Amino acid sequence: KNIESLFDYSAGQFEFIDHLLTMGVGVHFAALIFFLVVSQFVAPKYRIATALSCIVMVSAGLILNSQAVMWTDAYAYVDGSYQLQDLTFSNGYRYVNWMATIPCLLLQLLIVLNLKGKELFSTATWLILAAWGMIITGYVGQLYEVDDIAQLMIWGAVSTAFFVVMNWIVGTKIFKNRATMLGGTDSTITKVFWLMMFAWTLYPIAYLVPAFMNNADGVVLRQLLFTIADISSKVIYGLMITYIAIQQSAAAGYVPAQQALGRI
Ligand SMILES: *C\C=C(C)/C=C/C=C(C)/C=C/C1=C(C)CCCC1(C)C
Ligand SMILES: CCCCCCCC/C=C\CCCCCCCC(=O)O
Ligand SMILES: CCCCCCCC/C=C\CCCCCCCC(=O)O
Ligand SMILES: [Cl-]
Ligand SMILES: [Cl-]
Repeated sequence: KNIESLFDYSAGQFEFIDHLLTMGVGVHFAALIFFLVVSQFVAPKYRIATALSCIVMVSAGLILNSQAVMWTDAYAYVDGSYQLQDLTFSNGYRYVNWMATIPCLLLQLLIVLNLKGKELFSTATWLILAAWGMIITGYVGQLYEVDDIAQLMIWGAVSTAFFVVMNWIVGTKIFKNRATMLGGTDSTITKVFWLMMFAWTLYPIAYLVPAFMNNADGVVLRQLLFTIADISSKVIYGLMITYIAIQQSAAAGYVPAQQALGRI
């Protein structure tokens, strides 16, 4: 039901997707190690944000490594190409974790914005349903990525609508709460928001890849877009949310944050 299943692969195409995914694993688990070690410099009121990037990290990676292994399971080298065998490879599983990981990353953004209590809980609920809305219509969407390109695109459209709207909540909260942020980070947070615009927009582009390059090289460009967008949405975004928590913690008098910064 997916375009991955339609083609045999050259050894070059096949090895590259394997390395892409394996390199993702590497990055997401090496990153996991970092937020873990620097969590001790983050003040108690921001420490969940870093914590939540650990979880993002172990969620991508788990999925990624599983995709890696389903890739070599599904295909074998037959008559000079890599050909599909008894098992299948799908990206089905990548949408499912975005059900899981997006809240996390929206939540860690909200936490560094200094949202508290009912505005935290309420913002958090709308966004989580908003992004849930986006993922699930696109998830259904890609189900017809071979059979019925009409649905992918209408399902796409329904899902972008969800994207636009979630994007709007987010940025309202970012520029609404900009002034609350300590230690320079009101400038930083606006770079965060644009980074999100960039990375998030790469996934729907992977989404459309079938309608505009339905062939084995589009399969490869899809996984390329995913790695870029995952690295950008998950890890680097993580990196940047952490910088913001450390700096606010030290601006707010958390001495191990003042010592970690001053130590560099
Ligand atoms: C790992 C983190 C993130 C933020 C993944 C985000 C995924 C999207 C922004 C996907 C958006 C899509 C849309 C808008 C339309 C077609 C189907 C998608 C869900 C891929
Ligand atoms: C900021 C995100 C960076 C993500 C790193 C991704 C690594 C990709 C780097 C170089 C791509 C060029 C490699 C050539 C593709 C070979 C094509 C083929 O085998 O058919
Ligand atoms: C194992 C798969 C192939 C990759 C090999 C792993 C080599 C790791 C290279 C960097 C991974 C990205 C994590 C970036 C470091 C975070 C610490 C920091 O700079 O703040
Ligand atoms: Cl605190
Ligand atoms: Cl994820």
